[PDB]
Formats: sequence, C-alpha cells, structure tokens
Amino acid sequence: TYKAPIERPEDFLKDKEKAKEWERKEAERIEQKLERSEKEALESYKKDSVEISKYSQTRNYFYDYQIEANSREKEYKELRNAISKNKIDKPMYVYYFESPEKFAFNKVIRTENQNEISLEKFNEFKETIQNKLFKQDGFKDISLYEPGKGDEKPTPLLMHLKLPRNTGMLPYTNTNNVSTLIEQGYSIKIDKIVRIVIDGKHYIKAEASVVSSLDFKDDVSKGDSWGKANYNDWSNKLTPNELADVNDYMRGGYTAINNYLISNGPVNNPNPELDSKITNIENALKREPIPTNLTVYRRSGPQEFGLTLTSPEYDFNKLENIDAFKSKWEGQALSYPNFISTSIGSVNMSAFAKRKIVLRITIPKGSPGAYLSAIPGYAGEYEVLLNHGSKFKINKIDSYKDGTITKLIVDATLIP
Ligand SMILES: Nc1ncnc2c(CN3C[C@H](CSc4ccc(Cl)cc4)[C@@H](O)C3)c[nH]c12
Repeated sequence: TYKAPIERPEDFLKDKEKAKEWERKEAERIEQKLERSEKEALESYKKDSVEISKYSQTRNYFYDYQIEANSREKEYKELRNAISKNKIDKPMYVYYFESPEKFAFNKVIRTENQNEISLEKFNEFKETIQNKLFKQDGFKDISLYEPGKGDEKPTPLLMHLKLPRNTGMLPYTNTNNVSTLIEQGYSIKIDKIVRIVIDGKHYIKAEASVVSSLDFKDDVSKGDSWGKANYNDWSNKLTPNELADVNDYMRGGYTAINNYLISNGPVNNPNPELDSKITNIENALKREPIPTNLTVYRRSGPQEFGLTLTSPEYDFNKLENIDAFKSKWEGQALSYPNFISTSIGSVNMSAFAKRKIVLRITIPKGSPGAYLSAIPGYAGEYEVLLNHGSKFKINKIDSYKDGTITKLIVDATLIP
C-alpha cells in the first residue's frame, strides 16, 4: 500500500466539510506540482470552461493536422497534462447532476417544482439505462460529496460514479470556491438506481461504475502499437486457406463478399466459393478474439443508416434532421450482414472526408475480430475487422461541427 500524501476515504458520502477540507488541501498540494503552462491552462479554464470542455469532447474527430493546427489544442494538451499530474492512488467516488437526456431518456423525470418522482418514470428510466454502456468524454467539474440542502441541484438525476485507481483528478481553487476537474474518457454502466430524498424532493441517484476499455481516440500511433503487439503473430495462427481468404478479402475481394452478404446471397443465390471464403474469414476472426474492451471508429456512409447522399434527412445542419435521426436510431440495434471494417483511431481520413456519421463502437473483450493492419504485405492502416452479421446496440447519438458541416457520433456497443 502506497501512503497517500493527504489521507481520504474512497467516498466522503454526505460529509461536505471533510470533502471540502481535503479538496482545498489537495488543490494547494497539486498547484505545487504544476508547470507554468499547466497553471496558465487552469487560469484559462476558469474563464472559459464551457468552450474548453466542448472542444475536449470532439477534438479527436478531425484530421491529425487539423488537431495540431487548432487554436484550442495547446490549451487542451496543457489542461489534460495538468489533470494527469494527479492520477489518484486509489478509487474515488464522485457526484454530479446529470441530464437524463445524456442517457437518451427524453421524457421528463419530474419538473423543478414537483417534489415526487413517480414509480412509472423511475421504472421507465431504469429500462432506458439497464444493460447499457455510455461513453463519457471531455473536461468536467465534479463534486466529492453527496449534495444536500445548501447545494445547487439543477436536475432530478444524481450520478454517483466510482472513479478507478489512476484516474486523473484536478482539485483547484476558483476565487473563494474549490472544485475538481476530470477529463472523463470512459464507458460507464449504471448498475443501480435508487430514489433518494434531498430537501423534500425526490432525485434518482444513479450508482455508476467505469467499465474499462482501450480508446486511443486520435492517438493512432499508440493504437497501432497495441494492434501490432497483439496481432503481429496472427497471420501465422491461421491455416494457409484462412490466410489466403483473409488476404483475398483485403486485396479487394471484400466487394464480391460484402455485396453477396448484403444482398442475402447465402439464402437467395448461394455461391459455395464465396460461402467457403466467408467461413474461413469468420474462423480467422475467432482465432484471436479482441483481448480487452476496445473502442473502434467507423466512418459510415448514409446507406448504413437507410439514407443516401442526396436524402434531405442527411442534412444534419437542420436540427429537425438530427432529432429525427436520434429518435429512429437511439436505443436501436444496427445489424450488418457484411464484414465490418473499423479504425483504432477516431481521426478523419481523406478516404472518408465527407462521411457525416461516426460509428463509435465498443467491442467487448472476447469478441471476434483482428487488427488486419498488423499483416506484413497489407497496405491498409489502423484496421480492426469485425465479423459478418455483427449487431450493434446504439446507446446515444451526439452531433458536432466539422467546419460548416454537422456530423454525428453514434455511441454503439457490439452485442454478443
Ligand atoms: N468506413 C471506415 N471507417 C474507418 N476506418 C475504416 C477502415 C480502416 N482503414 C482506414 C484507411 C483509409 S485510407 C488511409 C491509409 C493510410 C493511412 Cl496512414 C490513413 C488512411 C484504410 O487504410 C483502412 C476501412 N474502412 C473504414
């Protein structure tokens, strides 16, 4: 056991005084560890906060060069670095109010003036969040204690999140107040909800935990090293026939295979040669299953979501189109008859420059898949191939501006 510089429990619970006392001592202690550029980034954060956090949520979806050249990138890196100066030595339970719309719950739990949360609403919220992972991203201020009477309580939903060991946490002073900054960047699972009473009103307290995953975001180099560490020896694990079919697929055979699968060819017009290729590629993907929870990115064309390039509903620059898209797909399963190519990185690429839908997939540990880019003779980069017939549960949809074009981030989970 590491003896921490300033002792604390994992959860301060309702003890505001003890949490605030510890938070102030920590803010002072970490300030002493911060570089000049990091302290300066923290000063800029106190004066912007909203724009700096918004930037941190979608910065990784642009081209690698657009990221570097962005005017907010240096401040993002300095503030990110400041938070990583305090990776916690043991878990910490945190608290924050959240909008139920964050979990795609679009009904009202209760109004600000209503005191009660009906069992009807409570159970409807439970059904929306149960058995789902939700990606949380960007800079966020959180509390170290359960809010009470004399605390701001802006929504009927209170998150009680266990932050694991080594999560960066930045306690900092802001004039006469103290707060804690985190950068998020994980999947959460809401294990349990309970109706609690704070000052004569019902609130839903959501017991959430971080479900760890690898998510390289724009760091394609780190993603590539991971893929190569786990799949450099993959082609040698295959039979010569499995490898020849994987290579044939990668070398442009994907068109005949994926069109055959999409058109339901194995049922309406069976092709034994193509069926054998599908069987071998599928078996190859089951040889070395994804070893850990892994987040991948796919730049999707409109056809994957029943649209075309000229469809008016594909104009996400109109709010009614984002609303119609979210209503149709959030909480739904998306099935792919074809093999699905994805990247370990979220960056935009010339090949997919204009695609407006970013499918952000969490692959559970043990799923079929392979890092195809670890193959020697293959040119294709950062590629994880997923098995044909994969179904993806869409948890949440978000929008972002890519210049003048609104694009969507579809947060989905590969379902077994
Ligand atoms: N719809 C899709 N979305 C995202 N990624 C993929 C991929 C995976 N790779 C992206 C990549 C696009 S072109 C390219 C080449 C070199 C470099 Cl250094 C960066 C980009 C291909 O090599 C395969 C296939 N289909 C995808």
